[PDB]
Order: sequence, then C-alpha cells, then structure tokens
Amino acid sequence: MALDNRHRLIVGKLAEAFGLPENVIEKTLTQDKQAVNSFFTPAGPPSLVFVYQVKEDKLKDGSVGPVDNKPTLHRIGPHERIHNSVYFTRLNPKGINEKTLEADMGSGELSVLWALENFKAIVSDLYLPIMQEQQQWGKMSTEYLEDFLSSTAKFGSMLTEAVADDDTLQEMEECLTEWCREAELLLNQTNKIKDGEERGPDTELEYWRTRMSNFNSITEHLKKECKLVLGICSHAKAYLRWRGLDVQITDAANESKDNVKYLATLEKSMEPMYQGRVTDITESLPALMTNVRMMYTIATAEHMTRLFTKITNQLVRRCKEQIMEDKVTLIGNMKVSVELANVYRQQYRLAKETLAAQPEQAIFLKFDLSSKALHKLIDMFTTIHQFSSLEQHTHIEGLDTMLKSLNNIID
Amino acid sequence: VKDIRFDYIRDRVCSCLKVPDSAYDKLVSGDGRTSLVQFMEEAHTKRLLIMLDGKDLSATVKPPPKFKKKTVYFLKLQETKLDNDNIKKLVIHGEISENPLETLAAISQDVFMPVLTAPANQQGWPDVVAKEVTENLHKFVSNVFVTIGQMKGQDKIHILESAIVTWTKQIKNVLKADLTELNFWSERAANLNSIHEQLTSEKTQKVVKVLELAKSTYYPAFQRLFREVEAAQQEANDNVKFLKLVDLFKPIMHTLMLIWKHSKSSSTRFVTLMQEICNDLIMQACKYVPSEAVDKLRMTLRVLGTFKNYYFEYRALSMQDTKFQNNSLFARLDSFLERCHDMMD
Repeated sequence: MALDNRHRLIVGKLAEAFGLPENVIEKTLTQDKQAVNSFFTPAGPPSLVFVYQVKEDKLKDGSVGPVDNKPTLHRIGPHERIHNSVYFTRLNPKGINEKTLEADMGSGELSVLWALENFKAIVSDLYLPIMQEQQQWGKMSTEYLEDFLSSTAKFGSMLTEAVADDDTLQEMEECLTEWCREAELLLNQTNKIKDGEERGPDTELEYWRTRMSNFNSITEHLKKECKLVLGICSHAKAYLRWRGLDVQITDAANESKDNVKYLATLEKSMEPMYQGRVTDITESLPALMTNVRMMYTIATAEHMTRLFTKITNQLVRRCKEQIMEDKVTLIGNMKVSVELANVYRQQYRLAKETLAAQPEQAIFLKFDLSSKALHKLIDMFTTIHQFSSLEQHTHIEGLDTMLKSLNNIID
Repeated sequence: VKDIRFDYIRDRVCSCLKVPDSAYDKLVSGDGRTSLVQFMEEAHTKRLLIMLDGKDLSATVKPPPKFKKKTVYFLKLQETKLDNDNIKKLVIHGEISENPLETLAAISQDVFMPVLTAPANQQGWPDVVAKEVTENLHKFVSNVFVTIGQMKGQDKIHILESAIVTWTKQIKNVLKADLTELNFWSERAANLNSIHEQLTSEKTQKVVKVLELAKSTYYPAFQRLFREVEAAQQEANDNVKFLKLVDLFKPIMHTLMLIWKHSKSSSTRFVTLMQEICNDLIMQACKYVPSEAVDKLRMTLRVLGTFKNYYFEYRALSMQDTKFQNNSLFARLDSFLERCHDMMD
C-alpha cells in the first residue's frame, strides 16, 4: 500500500541491473505518481513497466546510461529491438506493503536481441521441472499438459524457423539479378520433393511449412527498400520479370496457404498411428477417411500421390517394426497386420465406391508385396507350429531321428 | 576471464537474495562455485536455479515447498563468458516468485501479450501465423486459467474464430464435469451450479449475443448443452436436500429404513449401490470387532447381522403394505457370513 517504498525498491533493482543509480530512475518512477499509486494499490494496471531504450552505444556496454533516450514507465512491456524492459508485475490482488517486493515482482531483464530466444527460453526451456515436480506432487490433471508443452515446443520450432546515374545503375544490377534468380528458384520447390524412399506423411507438412517460411522471408525482404524506390526511378530491365514473378508468387502463396491450413486439419486424427499399437490403426481408419473424404470435396495429383504413398509407407514401417522385436506371438502379429492391410484396402475401395456414387497404384504395389510376403510366412509358421507338438515326446521308440529331419528342414 | 562473470553474478545475487552476510562463503564454497564454473565452461549448459528461502540460499534445480522461497534463473546465452564482448548484458537474468502457477497466469495475462501485439505490428508475421499465435496464446490463457482453481475448487471472421474456439474448449471442460455417494452428489450439485452461473453471467451473455451477430451453426449446440446443464443442476440440488458399540446403534438403522421409507415415498440403481455402501460399512465394523470368548463375540456379530436382514424383510413387508437388491445384499453380506461361520464353527 506504500507507493514510495516499492518505488525505491524498483529503483534499487533497476539500478542494480541497468546502472542508472538515483537521478532519472527515481525521477521517472516518481513522475506521474498518480499512476504509480494506481498500479501498486489500486485497480487498473497489473504492472508498471519501465523500459529503457538507447540511441548511442546500442546499449551494449549496459553498465550505465544517460536519459537522452526516452524511457517509458508505461503499462505495456513492449518487445521492440531497442529497449530493455522491467515489468515488476505484482503477485498480489491488492498491493500490500508488508510483503516484500522481490518475492512477487519479477524483474523484466531482457536480452536486446529479438523475439526468438528469450521467450522460448522463458516458456519451454526454463520451466521444465516445477510442473513436472507438481506432476510428482499430486495432480490428476496430468492429461493434455504434456502435449501443451509440445505446443510450446512447436512455438520454439516456428520462432527458430522464422526469426532466423552510373552508381545507381550499378546498385540496380547488384540487387536485382540475385533476388530474381532466388525467387525463380523458390518457385520450383514442388519438383525436388518427388524421389524414391519410404518417407513419412508428416514430412509433407514440414515441407509445406518450409515453403511458408521462405515465402514470408522473401516477401518481407522485398517490403534495401531504397532499392525498390530505385526500381520505381529506373522503370524508364527486370520489371517485366518482376511483374511476372509477382503474379507467380501470389498464385503460389495462395495455394500454399490453402494447402497448409487444410493439411493442418488432418493432423490430430493421423497422429495415433505414428507411434501407437498395431490394432489402434484399425479403429483410427474410419476417422481418417472421414477427414480425407471431406477434404477432397474441396481441392489434386500432388495431394493424391504424396498423401497416399507416404501414409502407406508409414503403415508398412509401423507393421514391420512392431512385428520385429516366439511362435504364437508372431503368428498373432502377422494375422493382425494382414487384417490391417485388408481393412485399409477395403475402406479405400468403399471410398472409391462412394466417390463414384455421389457426383490406386501405390496401394497396389506396396500392400500387395507386403501381403504376399506375409501369407507365405504365416502359412510356414502355422505348419511349423502344427509340427511342433511332436517336440517333447522323445521316449517313444520311433520319434528320434524323425525330428532331426524336421530340424534340418527348419534350419 | 571468469572473474568479471563471477563478480557480476555475485553482485546480482546480493541484489536479488537480499541477505547481508558472508553466507556466499557459507554455501558456495562447497559444490557451489565449482558447479558455477563448470556451468559456464561446458557445452549445452543452458539452465541454473537459485532458491532464496527467506535468508538461506540453494544453488540447485529442485523446488521445495518451503514458504517464502524466491527463484532466480541464470543462463549464459553463449557457451563461455567472453573476455572481449561484455557479459553484463546477460540474456537470462531472471528473478521470480514463490508460487509458479500464479506467476504463469500473471505473465500470461499481463506482460507477454505485447509479444503477441507489437511484433505482429512490426515485421515478420502479417500472415496466417499472426492468427495462429493469437489463437493458441488464447489457448495458453484458457489452460492456465482452468487447470488452476478448477483442480482446487476480415477482422470479423477471426474474432469469431477466437470467440468460438474458447467455447469449444470450455464445453469440452463442461462435459468432463458431467462416503463416496454423498460427497459425490454434493460436489456435483456445487460444481454444476458454479458452472451454471459461469455460463449465465454477464460477459458470457454478451459473448453469446456478439457471436449471435453471426448466427451460423454453433449456437444451437450451446443451447442444447445449456439444456444439459439446468435439469441436472436442479435435480442434484433436490437430492442434496434429501440426504441431509453398534449394539447401542441399531435404532439408527430404523432411521435408515425410515430414510428409505421417506425418500422413496429417486432411481433404483443408486439405491442398490447405497445398500452396497451400507454393507461395506458393516463389513468394516465386523472386522473392527476382531478360544472360548470368540464364539460369544461371533454370536453378537451374527445377532447384529440378523437384525440387519430382519430390517430388510421389514422394509420389504412395509413396502408391500405402504427384487435384485435381495440378491446383491446376499452376495456381499453372505460372502462375509460364510467366511466367519467357517471360522466360528
């Protein structure tokens, strides 16, 4: 409830961090003391953030600074390139003077570098154990929190992805040729992604995400701006090429955005089969065809080829791995896997029946070779296990070397 | 040199721990400053915790539940502390508060929506990614709001997206919310009334009408889910108002028959399962009771049991005057009765 005591506590802490000892730190926290009272005790402000910019040394020395720059003891703690913050958001509904200031007001000390590193550090990296320790310390609310921190991880992924006259004629040639060639390159990303490998369908989503990130980077890079103004001056060599590339870039960007958001809708029902159990995919497949069937009521060859070949690649990967880690277990797993392939083909043929009703090369090749190399081996093990009941009646006087014939046949 | 980093971290620790003493030598002189120097001189080392228990210090990672603790986090952005370029501007110099979940809620709703707003205003993300970061920061807000407390007790389209996504999630939370029996139904009445005026309050009403400037599909679904809320709420209230050495306390069992007399003059399955609860109390008492006295105490034990089954047939005859439950009471209580007939004989 005491404005001045917490004012001088934040003066001392912002001096110990910043180096502005007494004069303008205390003057700026003193100035407009109605709001300084109206954050601490009263309603309205839930923090009073002193941000301090710099204009001469780019704040690199950090030991101390003049106040020629404009510091803002403003309500918002903004994230620009230039000002180091202190928020002192208070963890008390009413400002109580008796409670100390450094046990509820967290300091706002911020690296002068931009929005990549500090925020992912403060969200994902630093806070790893306490919730987990609180996971250890008695909660039922364990569910959906692990994937909540996987959402923090994908924040980290996307911020790492995204944040990372003769003289005039010379400048025009110097900044055009390079960037036009790069744009022409980036309009060929659909071609270097058709290759021979058992690849997984999430790499599709990641390829489209890289297309998004590079499109955003180039379109921001063009929006250096003096060279655009130089282009406007120099229309009276690349400007035919620039309007052509602009039309190409707009069409590519629009189809990329539509593809990314619709391919993003698919993820929560294709997700169980990447790492789960072999029988789970059987139940997942009706949901999977509800998703795919609704999405081809909208938008073709690239979707069909990449989606179906890679998803069937992943089914082969999961079945073959989950079998490889004896007899009754193996025969059971082969029965389960053949039933999985059978229900997949059955539901795709039902899908083709519906697709014909209302208004498959990869499947053929991949599951036909898998199912034939499973029928042969499942019949071999059924025969072996049917001959395996012989294996312990060793005292009958006519089953001694007979089993060694069976042993050679096995071996 | 390591000395500029050492004295910088020392002056920061004297700033943030605020205990004037030579205690820096009393704790750090063991594993402390060696762990600090190996933290600063090794690759991949990205975190450090120091806890201030009022006056005491601990350089660690594991947070204890001791009150008045304070948290400071140290991270070198670089793998060493460089002699050439200054280390005073350390990328992570964090001081925090005792309770973590309150701070995460406060940081979500106070200090880091500027990261959502102003970098969106400046370069980098004018695309669908701005809509994405707004929506899942709203998800952050909703989650940190609900998982605390509930455990313990062109513009038009995107604004519609936010103000419909938060109710998709909150309805998932609501449908999750639809003496074990007594406390179960008391909790159900209390929680469902509390959510029922979490849904009929002012700002929710304005949100429903602002959304009803679109009138597309979702709002009949929230109408039907409110229909789910209200009847269960009132009926839970009704049965909560209804529900409000054993040799000395057989007359209490008359009270029990009278409760069944008075209540049923609800639904049958919970009635039979309440009888199961009564029988598990009776087995609790009949283990609480325990070579010639043993027959006497087991005679008393069967005597209480036959008053119990006699009150059952009294309730049956008075029901006739004013079928599976017999089999159920037989199952539980007769399993017990033959356990101790065997031991008594």
